Amino acid sequence: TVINNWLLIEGHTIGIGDSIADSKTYQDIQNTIKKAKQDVIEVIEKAH
Amino acid sequence: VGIRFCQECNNMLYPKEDKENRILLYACRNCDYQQEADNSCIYVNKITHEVDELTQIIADVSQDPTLPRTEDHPCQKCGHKEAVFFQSHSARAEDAMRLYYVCTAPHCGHRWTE
Ligand SMILES: [Zn+2]
Ligand SMILES: [Zn+2]
Repeated sequence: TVINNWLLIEGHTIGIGDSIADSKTYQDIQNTIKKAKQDVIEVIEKAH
Repeated sequence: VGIRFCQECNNMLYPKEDKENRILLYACRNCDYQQEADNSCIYVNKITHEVDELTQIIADVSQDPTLPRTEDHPCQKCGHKEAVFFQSHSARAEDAMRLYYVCTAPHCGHRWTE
């Protein structure tokens, strides 16, 4: 009871801004995915 | 090696030993007809299957549009750049990833492996 009635003041939500990250974080993620795909390509070429 | 057939009745030859003489011959039981054998081997069994698939794979697969093709590896006899490559299909070998290559030109049936 008491903590719901306090949450009436602060409130809670979820939205798009909660799921959008920074442009530098996006660049880091893309770079990681690129090196990972390049590594898998190298492994495939080694097996070939 | 493999089957040979009798001339008199087109049936299987199978081997018999000339008991008095110690020479092997092939005799079709459905008749009297006989052959002193050239094949001094009667049965061979390639247990480990070390054989490369070059005879099984065939030039017409070069016409498959869903196969990949690279300019990197040239053919030996003609040296046309385009050559389609694909994996093995032998189920039972010490290896399972080697690439078989076929020359892509309409008039050069040639094949290799790496
Ligand atoms: Zn016969
Ligand atoms: Zn060729």
